[PDB]
Amino acid sequence: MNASEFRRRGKEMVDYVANYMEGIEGRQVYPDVEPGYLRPLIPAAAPQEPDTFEDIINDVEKIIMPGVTHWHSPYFFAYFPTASSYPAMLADMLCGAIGCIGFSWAASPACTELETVMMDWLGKMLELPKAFLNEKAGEGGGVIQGSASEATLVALLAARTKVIHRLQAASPELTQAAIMEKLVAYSSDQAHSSVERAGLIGGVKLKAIPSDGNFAMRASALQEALERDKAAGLIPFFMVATLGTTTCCSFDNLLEVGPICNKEDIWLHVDAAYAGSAFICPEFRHLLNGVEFADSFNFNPHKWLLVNFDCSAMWVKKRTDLLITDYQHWQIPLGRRFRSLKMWFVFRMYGVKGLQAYIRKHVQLSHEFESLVRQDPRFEICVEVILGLVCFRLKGSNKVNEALLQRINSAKKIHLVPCHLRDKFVLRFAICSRTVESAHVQRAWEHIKELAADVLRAERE
Amino acid sequence: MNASEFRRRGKEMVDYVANYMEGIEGRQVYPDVEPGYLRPLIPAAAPQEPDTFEDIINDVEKIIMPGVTHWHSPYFFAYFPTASSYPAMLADMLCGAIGCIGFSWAASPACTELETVMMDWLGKMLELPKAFLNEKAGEGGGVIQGSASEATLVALLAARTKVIHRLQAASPELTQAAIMEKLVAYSSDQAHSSVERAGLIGGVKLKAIPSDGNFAMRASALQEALERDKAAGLIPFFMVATLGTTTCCSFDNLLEVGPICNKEDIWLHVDAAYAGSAFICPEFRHLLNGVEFADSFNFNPHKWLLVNFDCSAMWVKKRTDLLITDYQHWQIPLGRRFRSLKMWFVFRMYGVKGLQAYIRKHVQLSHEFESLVRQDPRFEICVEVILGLVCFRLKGSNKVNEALLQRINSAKKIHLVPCHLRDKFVLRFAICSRTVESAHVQRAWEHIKELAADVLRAERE
Repeated sequence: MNASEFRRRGKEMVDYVANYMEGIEGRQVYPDVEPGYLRPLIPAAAPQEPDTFEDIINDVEKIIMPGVTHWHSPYFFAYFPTASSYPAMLADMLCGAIGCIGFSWAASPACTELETVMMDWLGKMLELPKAFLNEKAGEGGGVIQGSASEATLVALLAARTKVIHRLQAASPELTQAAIMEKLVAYSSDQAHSSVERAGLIGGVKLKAIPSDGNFAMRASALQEALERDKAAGLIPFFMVATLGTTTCCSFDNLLEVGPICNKEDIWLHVDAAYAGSAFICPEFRHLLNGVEFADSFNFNPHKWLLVNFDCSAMWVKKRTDLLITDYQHWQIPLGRRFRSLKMWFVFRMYGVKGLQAYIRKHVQLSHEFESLVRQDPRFEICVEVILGLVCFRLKGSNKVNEALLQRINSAKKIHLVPCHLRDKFVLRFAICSRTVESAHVQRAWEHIKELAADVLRAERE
Repeated sequence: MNASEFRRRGKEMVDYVANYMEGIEGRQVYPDVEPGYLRPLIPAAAPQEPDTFEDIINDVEKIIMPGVTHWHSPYFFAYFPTASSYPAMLADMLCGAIGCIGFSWAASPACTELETVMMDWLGKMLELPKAFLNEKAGEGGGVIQGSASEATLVALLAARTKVIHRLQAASPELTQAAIMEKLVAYSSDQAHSSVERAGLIGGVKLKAIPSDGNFAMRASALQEALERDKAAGLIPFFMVATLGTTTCCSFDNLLEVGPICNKEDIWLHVDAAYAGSAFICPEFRHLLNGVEFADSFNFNPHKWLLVNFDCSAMWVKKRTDLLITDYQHWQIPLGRRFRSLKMWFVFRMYGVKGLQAYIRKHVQLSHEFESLVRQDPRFEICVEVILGLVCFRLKGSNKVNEALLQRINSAKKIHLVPCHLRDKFVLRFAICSRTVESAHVQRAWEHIKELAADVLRAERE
């Protein structure tokens, strides 16, 4: 294809994308296909001659869309939001056009320089401690990572390298592997699976800190674990504290665990992948208090700040531990896209106030769902509602709640996922779509309430 | 922004992208900016009120473009090609629209199922051994990785887990760390830096195998290293054999090293990030002979098969070592985009024959540059020209060749990068742009020849 044909087909794709978004409420949010549906519908080999664009777009509607889970339908209330905004789509078109691979500054200066400035923009929007910002010859700085999972791995590997070098300086009689079998990392029992995967990749032990009644990491539980593991010969070196847990959107107490990690020389990484976007709002900034004690901080613009995946924002206090010219030792890959264009377009076309209004609308809708649940004494709220997540369940057995979830997700009118809080099976209601409104939340609750009546009926009859 | 405004701005962006591509030969390929140019030109904080799309696109032209290295200019002859095709751009627009995060099959079935079929399409285009393909209940299969660097790390981690489990089964008295200090991985002395980074992340030793006069790994050098390291107590467990080295596009001898790795129970990973795309052409498929001995194989569609970054294709013979429903234990992150749409659009809109013509044109242009160099006895060809890379230098000192490279890259009419072959400073000429023609290569050589006269003059005067 040459540029003249792209002028035609590109504008046709723009109209197709806009049509899909405008009619997305007519789509069944979760598909009815079963695993392996697609292979019989597609030829077994690539075509030798080109297919037409009309043939391909027809296939998108006829065989791809039936197997799509529509994350951006207003009736998608599963996991956490993923970002979809037209400013980011426009920047992504330019990103593929410039098409640079910014593994070095010389590979494309603007790709690296815009990223450094955008991470300062975002750090200032979150009122991060100045030690995390790159402006004005600070030793800290920020980088875009592909994902919060990758950011947690990068922080673990940096912590691993630092503790090995420290221990080998103290006792030069020590091999790297001899230190390896002693290292232990920590996280909450509510931590995302990315922490376990990072520990497995890094080759170190990982232990969960028991959370309190609010499912938060506290100083008392951390001190109890440290007392045990240090007496056993383990060397704590890395901690993932979570702000906005994937299970119930709980918050580890950084004001308590931060000072302890500093005193113990434990690298403190803060995982705020979802909740971090809300900290641009002054009424939620208190949830980030204690980040001044952290060695690294991370959240995902590509969940809930409208910067299409991939875009994970990671700050560190000392870049040496990982002017910014190179981004090589900051990430796991060497190559990277011009992803800072997406942040630049989104921040500029929405403004800080536009992003704040987006966050506040979602949190308002979350409290609207909470209000409806709190009006039905057959249900209970399991964790305090703070952001765009509500954890709820039918009072009674785990089975009756499992039955409710299966009934909901099988109806495929809305989509939810559950979690386990201790031994308790719990349903999650997450505000996700950019275009969700009060009417959608009210309809979803009516659906949930009707299926609960069926399921409660079936447990006595 | 709502969809109606995206209908306008999206088509405006289509025209901007098409205008940039059509006039790209009027751009200076490498920028004149210096590190840190951008911060003074951009405000220090994000705007509170939205900026206009007109203001942003004006800034793209005025402050972003001056700091862009134009990888898709026909005069970009540096590193290796990176992919830019309009079919991939169209699919990427749809990918951001569907906006699924396919960490599981249920997260969006089509995102996982199309990927499995496209990796079979591509595996069949390369005439890969059937053990690598997923179709027909085979134990092997393919996955898209973010980069060849990530693919090499994934293979190393899989090899690490397998050898630990094997050694602990043989001697249950062994800790993981006790095995760690003995493990050693191997690669050519021409290997990409991704191998060293993978060994550092994985916590294992890495040793380079000396290459022969053609800069290829051979059985004799590998057997000599194994004899030494096994006697020293090291346990070989992982090997990266390279087809199309980053330095000089040389090829490790898989027919020799493959059987050795199998006999030694060394996981054989084949890194063919650049050269792999040419193996869809029957006249180059012989360069892949011996891949039947490999445990994993990887190449980048996002270098030289027109699938815009990111798209790295990795096959394994046993998926257990990492029907396909989940792609979690295949990669380093958990989340992923609908990147298989790009392969589907490119393969269908070009056809196998269109992609073959693309490869063959680039290789023809490479031989055209080689022909010009071979007509000037002041120069020498350092390595056999096989694909889209030519390694050449002025006969004489390393200094005179360093001076030639500085003179070229400072003129900023074309862009080249060098390499070191043993103690020899060598210039690289890589065919990169989708739209490069014979006239561009002929102009570049005339430029190189003129600057060589200046530099040779300056070494005697």
